[PDB]
Amino acid sequence: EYKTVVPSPYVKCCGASECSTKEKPDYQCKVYTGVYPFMWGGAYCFCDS
Amino acid sequence: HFNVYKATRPYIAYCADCGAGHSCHSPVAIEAVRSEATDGMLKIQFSAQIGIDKSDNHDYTKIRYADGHAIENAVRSSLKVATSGDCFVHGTMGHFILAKCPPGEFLQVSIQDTRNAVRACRIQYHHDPQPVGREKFTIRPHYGKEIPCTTYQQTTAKTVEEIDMHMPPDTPDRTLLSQQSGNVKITVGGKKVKYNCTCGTGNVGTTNSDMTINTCLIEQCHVSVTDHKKWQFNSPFVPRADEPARKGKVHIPFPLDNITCR
Amino acid sequence: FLQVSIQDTRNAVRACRIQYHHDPQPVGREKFTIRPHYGKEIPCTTYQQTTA
Amino acid sequence: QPGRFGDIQSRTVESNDLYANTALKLARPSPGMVHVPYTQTPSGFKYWL
Amino acid sequence: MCVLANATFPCFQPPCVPCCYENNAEATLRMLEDNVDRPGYYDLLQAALTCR
Ligand SMILES: *[C@@H]1O[C@H](CO)[C@@H](O[C@@H]2O[C@H](CO)[C@@H](O[C@@H]3O[C@H](CO)[C@@H](O)[C@H](O)[C@@H]3O)[C@H](O)[C@H]2NC(C)=O)[C@H](O)[C@H]1NC(C)=O
Ligand SMILES: *[C@@H]1O[C@H](CO)[C@@H](O[C@@H]2O[C@H](CO)[C@@H](O[C@@H]3O[C@H](CO)[C@@H](O)[C@H](O)[C@@H]3O)[C@H](O)[C@H]2NC(C)=O)[C@H](O)[C@H]1NC(C)=O
Repeated sequence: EYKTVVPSPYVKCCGASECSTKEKPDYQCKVYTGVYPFMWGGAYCFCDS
Repeated sequence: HFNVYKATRPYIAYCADCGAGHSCHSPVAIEAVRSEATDGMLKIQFSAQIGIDKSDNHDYTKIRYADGHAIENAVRSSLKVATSGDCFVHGTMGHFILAKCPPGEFLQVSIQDTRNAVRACRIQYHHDPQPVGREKFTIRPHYGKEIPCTTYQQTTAKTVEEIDMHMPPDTPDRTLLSQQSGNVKITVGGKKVKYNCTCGTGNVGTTNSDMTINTCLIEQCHVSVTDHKKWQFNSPFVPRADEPARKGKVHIPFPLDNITCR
Repeated sequence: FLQVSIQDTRNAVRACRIQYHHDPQPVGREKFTIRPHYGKEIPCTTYQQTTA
Repeated sequence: QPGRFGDIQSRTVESNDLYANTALKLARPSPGMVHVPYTQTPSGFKYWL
Repeated sequence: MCVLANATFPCFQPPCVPCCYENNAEATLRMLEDNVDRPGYYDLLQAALTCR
């Protein structure tokens, strides 16, 4: 049986990040745009979009 | 002794439904559940480590649970794990639990808050254990064979297992902004906060004392507690701080080992 | 079935039990049990707490 | 093939190389959330069992 | 066989003995995070958080 590993997301505030390829079995990586995350105390990443 | 749990803290994650069908961030969020034991014993994983009191000392009564970038403790009693029926807790250490549950289609874990308020979190899980052998018996008899199986053990010695820990991110909080009259106050108490207020010239950086910007309202100022003195966990529900990750290790208790059934 | 009960003044249980075949099925095309953390938003109906 | 016996294969128990084909696919996170959604075809070994 | 910037000391005897965590928690954590790939990481962990 396999076991999927999901590292914690890296939310970048007021900027952008690029995908990096790696030699891992069935590796997958993508970068999304326009996220405005929320946490219990509030919403960080001051930039709205 | 060794006491690895003095560099580790409980964290607040997101729970799909908190026992009432509504969603909110609870300190008892359930991570992955492991059930690779033949006899049918689960290994749930909290987000609030249990068995160690607030002062990092071992204790069979207190459990550590995070509460708004501040750790409290709760009595080990009232820790109830359940499914369609009601489970029996076998072991306990750190984040992990051992249990034996009747068949059901979900499970929740819950324990009282400081104010005797239940904090719960239920995850969808299809549980249907089957005993080793060629008969689907329910409970062991007083006369039978001895068939080998596997189960989780209570020992917490060297196990050769991994959990990744990473430095907690800056937690945003808006309860520290106090707008009095054309000025703001930033609360203290041991939390070195970060701020970024785009009101005039540069007003960014960290601090350990009360400040006033005296220029604008709170609609631009922000606070982010930068607690950087202890590993927390590498969970998908909590963001990351550095682009190449930092990572760490800590063993898990309750390794798998061979026993025999009847 | 279902039953409702609550303690009396003398701390005695007072219950009434009625036969009722309960079997809910969630709105949509899947017979799930607990809402997930990733999904769609299908309209439904429910009772609200207001007393207006 | 994903979902059937042999979705992931290893030349030996201790061998470092691994071949994995389980149709892992990432999705866009919901607005105002931090969860890293993903989908994946179930294990082929647990099905073969 | 652990390394600290330009130290290259054996992991069984870290230079922060004793009470590496109590003297500096952040420094201990960042030292540990730099030796995750080393085979001798666990000896360093055993030595860093052990003091009476
Ligand atoms: C504090 O918060 C302010 C809020 O605005 C942050 O300012 C923002 O900084 C980013 C990065 O420099 C700016 O993005 C830039 O946008 C221009 C287009 O105008 C683009 O050409 C650049 O390549 C870059 O992407 C962003 O525009 C700017 N905000 C505004 C309203 O202009 C500031 O970075 C924050 N500082 C810290 C330390 O968090
Ligand atoms: C329950 O008991 C069974 C049988 O004793 C365990 O399976 C056996 O586990 C041992 C682990 O030392 C295996 O030995 C290995 O053999 C290879 C052969 O080259 C060697 O290179 C390794 O260094 C290691 O010594 C053994 O193959 C394996 N199977 C048998 C004996 O048929 C099983 O692990 C036990 N369950 C546990 C510990 O959870």
